[PDB]
Amino acid sequence: AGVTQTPKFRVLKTGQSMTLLCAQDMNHEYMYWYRQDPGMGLRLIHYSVGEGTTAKGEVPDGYNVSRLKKQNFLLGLESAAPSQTSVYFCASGQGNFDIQYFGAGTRLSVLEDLKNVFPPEVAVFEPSEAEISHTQKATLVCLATGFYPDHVELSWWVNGKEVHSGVCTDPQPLKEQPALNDSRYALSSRLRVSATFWQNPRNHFRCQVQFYGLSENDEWTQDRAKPVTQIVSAEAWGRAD
Amino acid sequence: KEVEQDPGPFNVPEGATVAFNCTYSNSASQSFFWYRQDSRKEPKLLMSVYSSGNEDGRFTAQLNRASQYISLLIRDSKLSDSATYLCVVRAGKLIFGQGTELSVKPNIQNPDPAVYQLRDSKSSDKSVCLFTDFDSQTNVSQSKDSDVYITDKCVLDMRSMDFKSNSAVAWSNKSDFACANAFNNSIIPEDTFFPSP
Amino acid sequence: GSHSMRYFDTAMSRPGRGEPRFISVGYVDDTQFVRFDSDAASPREEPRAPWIEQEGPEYWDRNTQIFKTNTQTDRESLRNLRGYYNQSEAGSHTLQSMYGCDVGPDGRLLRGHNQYAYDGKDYIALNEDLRSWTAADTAAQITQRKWEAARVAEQDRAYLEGTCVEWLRRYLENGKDTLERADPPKTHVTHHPISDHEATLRCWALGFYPAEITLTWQRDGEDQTQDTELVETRPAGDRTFQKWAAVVVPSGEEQRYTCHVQHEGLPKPLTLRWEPS
Amino acid sequence: FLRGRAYGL
Amino acid sequence: IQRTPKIQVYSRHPAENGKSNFLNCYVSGFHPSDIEVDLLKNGERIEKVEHSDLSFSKDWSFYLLYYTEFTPTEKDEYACRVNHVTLSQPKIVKWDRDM
Repeated sequence: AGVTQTPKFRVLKTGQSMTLLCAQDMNHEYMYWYRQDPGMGLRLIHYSVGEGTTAKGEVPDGYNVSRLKKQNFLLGLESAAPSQTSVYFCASGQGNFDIQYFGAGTRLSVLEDLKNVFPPEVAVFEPSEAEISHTQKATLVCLATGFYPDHVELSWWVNGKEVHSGVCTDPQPLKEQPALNDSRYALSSRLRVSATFWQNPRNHFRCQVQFYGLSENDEWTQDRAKPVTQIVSAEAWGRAD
Repeated sequence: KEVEQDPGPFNVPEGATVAFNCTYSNSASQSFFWYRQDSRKEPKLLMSVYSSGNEDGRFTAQLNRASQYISLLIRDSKLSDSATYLCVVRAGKLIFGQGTELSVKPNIQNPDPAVYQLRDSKSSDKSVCLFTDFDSQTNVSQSKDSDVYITDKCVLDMRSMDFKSNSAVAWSNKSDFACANAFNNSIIPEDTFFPSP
Repeated sequence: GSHSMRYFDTAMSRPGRGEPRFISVGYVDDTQFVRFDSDAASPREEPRAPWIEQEGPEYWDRNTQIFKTNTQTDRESLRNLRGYYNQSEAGSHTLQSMYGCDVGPDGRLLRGHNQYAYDGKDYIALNEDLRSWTAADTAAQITQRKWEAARVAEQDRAYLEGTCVEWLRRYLENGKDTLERADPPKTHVTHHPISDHEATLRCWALGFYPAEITLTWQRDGEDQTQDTELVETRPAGDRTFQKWAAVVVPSGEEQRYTCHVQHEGLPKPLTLRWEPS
Repeated sequence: FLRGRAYGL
Repeated sequence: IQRTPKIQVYSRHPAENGKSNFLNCYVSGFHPSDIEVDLLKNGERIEKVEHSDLSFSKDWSFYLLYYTEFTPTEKDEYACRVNHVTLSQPKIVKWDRDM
């Protein structure tokens, strides 16, 4: 149920090949493939009004598409290359160019060379002794850095469970070295709970950063450990002292 | 051109209300649609106007096809409403609008602006400077490069306490600075804490 | 003086061999003022009438657009309908429609119109309150639910109560020379007898503009009908019409009557008289 | 001026 | 559903003796639109048999005018031969000067 769009993230080397899957349940005859760049509007690539057929909007490029079956619209990039580095939204809906329903979107980053892909370094900062004995509260900061591209998910886990009560993360990541465009990124989050809930060494705070990077079928001759999709995170206990 | 929408970041107070304005060059357009895109995700249909005016329920949509005006009304604002509000015009083949951001500011009832220094974990204090409890009125600006970094504010919402608050981060690899000289590029209020110890 | 603008939509579908043909003609009072067709017989020779050109590429370009997107929406229709009744893909079927608004000269909207017809048989129609539908059979009831949910009624009305109207008065203004005009009748009667005692004295015509040319074989004072063998109006080609009735009066009480006509623009009636003139 | 029919039967 | 087409053979401009005219065939009120129309000078199809663009009536039925350019005489006989999905055989009808 809904409009599923896979995958969420994906890293490409110029000239490589990938294909985005957009599948829907509502039996909609109408589907769409949109491209949205940071701060830029919604751009129409192709669309299909049926189980065959296909159309324009902004095609002269490495975008082709197939509606073989009705449930799903596939977007294929034959020979990838910048641009095509963006966020894609597929959308469907009954009615021709009326109300439509978008999927989660696919964040694509195709790089000239995968030498600058790097996993995130996560760290957690224990609260302030002052803040505690002043606001009768307690804040934990989390900072993930050095990651590229900006394909990450941040989340706090207390006692193993997810938590949104008193959480807050930067809308967008911060460009560490704005001197060059292809610069690494960095992120921060806050988690504030009462003081009386903090200094008890029986609670496990866990800031966690999911990283979406490289797969397997990518030639990596660098001495590094290869920026695979993984999980980087840091933990912190209730320092009663 | 085509679809002309509102300027930039509108900072409407919590309980208050907001109205948006959208205009279209093509006078003979047909149906209109107010979508809502939470930075940074997918547009979610919010309002649709096939006629003159549409309600349901906390959102209103006024459409004068004569003056070419389509408006969105958001009364009793929640801190959640904060997002870019796209405006879409049909007529012919559905043209999207750049959009109109919108940040609902909370009502910091008991503000006591301060800048603590959470220790860290573990070796080498990266000097994290937590600016917080500063009323939504006070705004914070950017910093510099070198080896220091700042992050624009961010709202909490300890719903288990019905208390909202602000916050901002500022770290670096020992330049070495502290708390009193981290946010030295903004307009600080008249009660901001700087506990030296 | 009483005006009405309506479009005649047509989505006749061809199976396999080619593609579905889509036709959309426009009228004003009765004036075909534009024709769209998926089969563009020669580059945009799609008739446009005179008083619509002054509308720059602006209007026509936007208009020609709407057509395509609609023809794609009635592609869906053709294959949903086929599904409702479960019909093979081999067959060929037809989706027709008439939507348009009538207004009083004062400029106010009187009624809205919008009907559909599948294979010649009325399928669904927008009611006089422009907010409800009237389903023919159980299939159209499926469509009804669809549009009730989709608020489609509201959309159609939005049009009929706006664009439809706000462009009718305009079409009447720009093109007043042809719309709010009339035409010279011209109806040269003829004798032409036949066998024995039962002959014929058919009238005739060179046309007018509409076709409500009422050719009645009167009879003293009571409108005679039985003694008449009239045939349907068969236009002509020179953008005019004809028609003729065939009275069969004896060769003794022949000219005991004269055929009339009556028309539009002309002030007082032109009571005609059968008599070699 | 044509009508923008967005929903099929 | 399916309505048989009305056929009517006739001429336009002052239909008189052997001279110059057009002559056309007005087939109306039928369904569907798939119809076949031929004008026959002595029983054989004539070239350039233009026809009007296809529109329909307030009962959905279609109507088309299949015209041509000709020259009447005294023994040059013409007819209109129409075919439609509703007819087992193609119905043909003759021409009459005044009729």
